[PDB]
Amino acid sequence: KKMLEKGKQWEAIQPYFDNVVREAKNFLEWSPNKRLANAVTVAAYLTSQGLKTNQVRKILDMARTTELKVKRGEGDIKDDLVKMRYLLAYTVGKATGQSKYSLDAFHRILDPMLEVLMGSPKKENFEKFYDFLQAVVAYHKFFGGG
Amino acid sequence: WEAIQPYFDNVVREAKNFLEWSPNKRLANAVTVAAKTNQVRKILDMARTTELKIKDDLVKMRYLLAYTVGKATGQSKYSLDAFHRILDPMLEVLMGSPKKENFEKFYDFLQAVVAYHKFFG
Amino acid sequence: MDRRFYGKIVIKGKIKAVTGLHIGNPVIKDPHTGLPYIPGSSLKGRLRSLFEILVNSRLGEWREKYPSLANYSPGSCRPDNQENCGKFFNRKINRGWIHVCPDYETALACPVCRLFGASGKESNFPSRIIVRDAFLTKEWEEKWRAGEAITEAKIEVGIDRVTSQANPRTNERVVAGAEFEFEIIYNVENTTHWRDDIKNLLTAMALLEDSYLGGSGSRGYGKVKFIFDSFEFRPLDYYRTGKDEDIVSIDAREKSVSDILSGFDSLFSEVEGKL
Amino acid sequence: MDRRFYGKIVIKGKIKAVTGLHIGSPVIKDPHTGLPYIPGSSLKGRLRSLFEILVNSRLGEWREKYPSLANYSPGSCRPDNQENCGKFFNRKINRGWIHVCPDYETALACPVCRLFGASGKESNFPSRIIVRDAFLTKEWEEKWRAGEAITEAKIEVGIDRVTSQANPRTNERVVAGAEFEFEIIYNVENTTHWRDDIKNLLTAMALLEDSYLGGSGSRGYGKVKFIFDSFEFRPLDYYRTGKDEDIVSIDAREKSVSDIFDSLFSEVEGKL
Amino acid sequence: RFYGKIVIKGKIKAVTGLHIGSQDNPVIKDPHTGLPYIPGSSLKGRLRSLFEILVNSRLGEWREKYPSLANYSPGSCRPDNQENCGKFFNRKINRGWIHVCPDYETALACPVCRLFGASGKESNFPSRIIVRDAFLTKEWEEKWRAGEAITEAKIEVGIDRVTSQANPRTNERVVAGAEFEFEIIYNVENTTHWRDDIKNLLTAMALLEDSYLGGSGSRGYGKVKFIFDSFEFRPLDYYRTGKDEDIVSIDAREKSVSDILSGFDSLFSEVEGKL
Amino acid sequence: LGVMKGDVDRLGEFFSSMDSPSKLATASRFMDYFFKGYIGAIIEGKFGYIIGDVPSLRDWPEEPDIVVVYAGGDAFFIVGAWDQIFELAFRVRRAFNAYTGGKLTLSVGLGYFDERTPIYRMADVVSERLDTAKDEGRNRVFVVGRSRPLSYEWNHYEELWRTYAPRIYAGNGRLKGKLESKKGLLWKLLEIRELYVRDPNDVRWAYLTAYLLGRLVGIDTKAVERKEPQPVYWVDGVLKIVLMAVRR
Amino acid sequence: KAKYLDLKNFELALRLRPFTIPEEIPYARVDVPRVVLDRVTQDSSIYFWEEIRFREKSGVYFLYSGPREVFDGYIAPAMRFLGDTGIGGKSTWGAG
RNA sequence: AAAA
RNA sequence: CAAACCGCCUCUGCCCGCG
RNA sequence: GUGGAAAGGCGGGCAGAGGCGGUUUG
Ligand SMILES: [Zn+2]
Ligand SMILES: [Zn+2]
Ligand SMILES: [Zn+2]
Repeated sequence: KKMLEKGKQWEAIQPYFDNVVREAKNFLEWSPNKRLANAVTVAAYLTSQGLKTNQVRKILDMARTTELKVKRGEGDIKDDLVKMRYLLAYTVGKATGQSKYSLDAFHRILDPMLEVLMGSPKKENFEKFYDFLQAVVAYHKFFGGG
Repeated sequence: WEAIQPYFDNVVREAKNFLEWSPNKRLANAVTVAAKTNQVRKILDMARTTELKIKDDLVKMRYLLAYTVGKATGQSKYSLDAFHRILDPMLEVLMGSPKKENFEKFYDFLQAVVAYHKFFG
Repeated sequence: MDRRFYGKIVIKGKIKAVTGLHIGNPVIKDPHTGLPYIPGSSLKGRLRSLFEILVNSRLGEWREKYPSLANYSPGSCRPDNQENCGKFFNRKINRGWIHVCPDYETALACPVCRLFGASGKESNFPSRIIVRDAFLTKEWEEKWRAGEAITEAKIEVGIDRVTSQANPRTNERVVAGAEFEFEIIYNVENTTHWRDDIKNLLTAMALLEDSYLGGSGSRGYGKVKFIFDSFEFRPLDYYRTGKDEDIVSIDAREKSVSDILSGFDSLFSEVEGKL
Repeated sequence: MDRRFYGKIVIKGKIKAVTGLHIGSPVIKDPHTGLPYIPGSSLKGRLRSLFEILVNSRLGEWREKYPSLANYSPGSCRPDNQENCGKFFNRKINRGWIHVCPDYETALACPVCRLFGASGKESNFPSRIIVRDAFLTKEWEEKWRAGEAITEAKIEVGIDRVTSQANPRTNERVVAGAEFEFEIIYNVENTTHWRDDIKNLLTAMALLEDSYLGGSGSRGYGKVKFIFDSFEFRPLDYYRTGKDEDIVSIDAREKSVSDIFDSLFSEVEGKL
Repeated sequence: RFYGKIVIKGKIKAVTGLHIGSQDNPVIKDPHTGLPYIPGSSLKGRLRSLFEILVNSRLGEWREKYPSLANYSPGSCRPDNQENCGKFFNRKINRGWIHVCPDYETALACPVCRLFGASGKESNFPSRIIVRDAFLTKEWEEKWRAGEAITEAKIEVGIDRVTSQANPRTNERVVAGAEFEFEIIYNVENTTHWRDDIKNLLTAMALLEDSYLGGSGSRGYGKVKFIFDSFEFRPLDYYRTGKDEDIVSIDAREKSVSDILSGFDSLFSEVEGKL
Repeated sequence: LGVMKGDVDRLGEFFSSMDSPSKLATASRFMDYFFKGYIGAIIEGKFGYIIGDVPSLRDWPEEPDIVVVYAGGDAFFIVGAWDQIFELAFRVRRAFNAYTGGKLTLSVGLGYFDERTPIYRMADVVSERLDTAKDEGRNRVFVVGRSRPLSYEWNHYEELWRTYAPRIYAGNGRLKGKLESKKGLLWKLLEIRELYVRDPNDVRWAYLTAYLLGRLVGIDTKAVERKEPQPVYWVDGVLKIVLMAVRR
Repeated sequence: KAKYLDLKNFELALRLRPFTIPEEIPYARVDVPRVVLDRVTQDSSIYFWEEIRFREKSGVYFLYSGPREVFDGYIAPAMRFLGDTGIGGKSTWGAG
């Protein structure tokens, strides 16, 4: 559906957008094609709104640090998982604007996939959020937003 | 919301030293504190100077913290009652301690207050 | 064709920013030592954009002296969409227009793209000056150990024109008098015309001290003023003996207008003797 | 014809990124430790590229000291697309021009090619220096382990000359002051000319120390400094007995223009 | 005859990236799994080349220890295109010139061909080492099963000396820090030659510490590093009866320079008592 | 150097069905005369009304450079200019479909060798790739060497080349407009093709293609109805020819 | 066409019974390119070399009949000797 | 070896 | 208590030599 | 009493040229 993201796709791709998202209130929801299948529809109706794109890469660098700590970097891979929660809303706690409604389709999917990691595996239980974190960015570039 | 103000009061009674909690109770108290902005910039900019560099800086930071209620009078005493309450226990222990540890928890709490302040009003 | 090497004229000194400066509301700073710095790209781009203006609006006094300016005319390719026409600013970067000669041996005669360098599709004239990132001087290292204000937070209000409403915000800008330490190396590739490039670069420095550097500047964010320590020459024979066999121009007090002043040919005469 | 071997002068030390240091790939990083590094390709090809132009300028003034410089005359072979003619820059790589001598007996007397080696058809000269990859030092492994930033993301812009319309981009560069540990091995294949090769390598090091290394460079992204540790000799009998029979030059606090010379290398002269 | 087989075991550490190639340039890999490996021929011939150059330096100084180096002059036979005219690198295989001796009884006294083997005509002295093929240590198969990259892809470029034109190529290099597991089996055929053969083999290994191993070595692709585990003597009686008679020297933390002098008077005192 | 072997499949079943010598003699002569005679007339450049659209890298020359080593009862062995052999394999298939009524098929193993290579190995690569393209399906073509967790059908490749090729390849060794100076887009897609052989089960190869075309893209259970391989796997032998015949 | 039958199938086919061929060969005939470099100019010359490269658990075996003192005095010492000097081929490259 |  | 934009483009991307 | 013996896929090649974090707000 390359022609979807039409102008009413915000009023079309929010049929069940947050229900199954809140049903994925842990990280390891479903290893299958449901990850990519959810990750397309998440970015499918962000694109009709603004979604200022390049305010994400601090989480990318932080996941790189935690991934170096997967590669025998540090034994404590707990503090950087909490530092994302320290920076979870500071962005919408800094300045607002036109693309805030897409942030309404971004903040509701944070705490389902962010309150999990206190008693989690540090190396494991992490790759599926790590895949949803990139497939949304990827298909959002592919629909034409960046 | 009288139960939350008692919850914040009991958590500040449990907020003893600068090593407050291992778990999210730092963030869980930051949510309850975040539930102004230009009056915190005098300490949020003071939070910058504790990273690049010493002994008198803690005394100056405590004076700037007391300066918040030490500048504004009138009806700004009930809403600013907890501002002296949670933070300063997490600074009195830091006198006889190295500057490389035991402060980052206070740093993360002090800025997770502000990090959830504008979102949660 | 035929790139050569004769020496490296080295221009050291300081930049005494007389008025508070803001490159950047966070000023971009060195991540390792905390302190701000003047970048090298930020100085080179401001010297180039304050010199393409000198060239473009005066195409009479230069085109006999620099050939291959006969392909241009005072203007810009902003209205139309051609990359190569009679308008001067011929390259679109991605949304802005900047003069770059698209050939090697037109840039070898151009007075802009023969000193500041040029791009190209398989043509690519590389530069002749290199501009290095100016950190502070050590007399601001010693002023930073005293815990002093290397910057300041200025508050510049925005007044509503209808409702008479204020809307203040904070800029964060380097303190006045903060004296950064520059380094500009001209790379002598031809002994015929380096008078042109060095007088041309000092012209750019005079038009920079006339103008501002970084930030808005219309509101005061510039006022850049160079203070020279030592022009040098460093011939080829320096890089083979390593001695003190390098020609040193001594202008420890003089000014950028005074160095370009009658006496350029008097101070550089040892460089003229060595070529 | 006649490759010999007397020993191997080893140069060790540190490379000081006095300004930021860009070598693109995002700066390169080795895949295992994750830290950035400097390759030896990026460094040999920048000592070479400077000593090239140094020879090209003095191309007529040496041809009684270095023969087979008589067979060149300065410039490129681009205005007449031939391989080996009177011009100095006589090899096409893909579309660009580079001086490599085409034979063994020609390149044995080239000053560039007896030190950085050559190639060719029906003859081949191999190098005498080995330029190894330069990883971060022992201090900066741990400055990385202590949590510091080892790289930065710098943001630049491009301003329209007429309307001041600005167009940003992001570079990613090693932070200033970062220090990498290098090694350069000159393989003493002839005891007649090792002084000239060590002195030409120091000429290339000095020209690199006034120019940049990688990246934009004309905009400040270079500025490498060479902090010397040890010239060593390792003669032909170090490798057989194993005993510490190698001659060391004491230069732990000197400049690359301060080595360049008779006082330092006197025992290496006497050991021949 | 035959008196036992000395087995040298240990590890190789690719301190810098290791590149060998498989005819945008791949490295050579096991056709079934897909992991890289260091060939035995690529290691053996590099050792032989290093020791050839070392011997060619010393054709005047070893004529009394090793005879039949008196039949050779230091040089090469490429200009005067007659094989074994009298220079050292006397045999031409296809287009290159190697020193390989032409007989048995001249190669029993030449220290290269006594160890590495000669070919001749009607004669054929076979080698006396077996450089066993080198595969990744099981730690680095476990890192291969953790999804970690075991090779990289390094992009290099060639650059015009006047116009700075990029001309890029890619090479596939093994990740620096890798570990391989080598074995070198020396055949004790004559009990006089053993000291000198193992000393020459360790000399050839120690020239390889300061040289490289395959690929663009002077651009920084070698830096191999030998980390010994143990030697074994494996006597003649061991292959007869199959008990544990073999002397195991232990040198677990020793380099090849710490092994040539430290252990050769000491860690081989037990083996000289059994010959 | 393009070395094509390849013969008629299951022909012994066809000759074991003739029920007189007068019928066998006709069938054997026609199958003989296709390879003896009507294969050189192809390489001259005839019969284009019947052949028509083929995967071709260049306009067919007047005097092509192809050497027929053998062409006999059912088989051949043909060498030549390695990217005129490519058009000739599909052109001979399209003419053998027409010479028969469609009833018989042929396999082709292909090899692209460096010009100065021993001939036992140059023959045992192609003779092995013919058994590989023959024991799979007996209507196949081994287009190019390929990695997998290998051959193609004829009509499968000629349906691919209608689609994937004319959007990236202009003609005579030149790519399309503005996909020039994007040659690295064509090789790195074969990187994204090679995260599929490393694991066909991981779905990471879809968003990476969507990212790289943003800077093939989606999966279908039509492949996963019976676990046949995805469409990112059927692009090696279509991109790889265009890369080998544009500037490598 | 098939060359090697499995032990179970082979005992089938000795009695002229229907049998199955294995669907996998335990090795690969690969030819590695090697090179010969002269010591002065590093000027190369390729030849190719064929070898039998085995899989992870795969290998080769043979069978022995006859008495046990011949196996115990001759073939079993011969196999411990030839483990460290191979069976044919470039056994100084660690092949056999 | 599917009549090379 | 910061209002608004711009958040990468331009060019090459394996060759010469052994069979 | 081994289809064997001997044989470094390697020499040379800078991820580079060009680009003000900037325009307006007492
Ligand atoms: Zn110009
Ligand atoms: Zn040369
Ligand atoms: Zn010999």
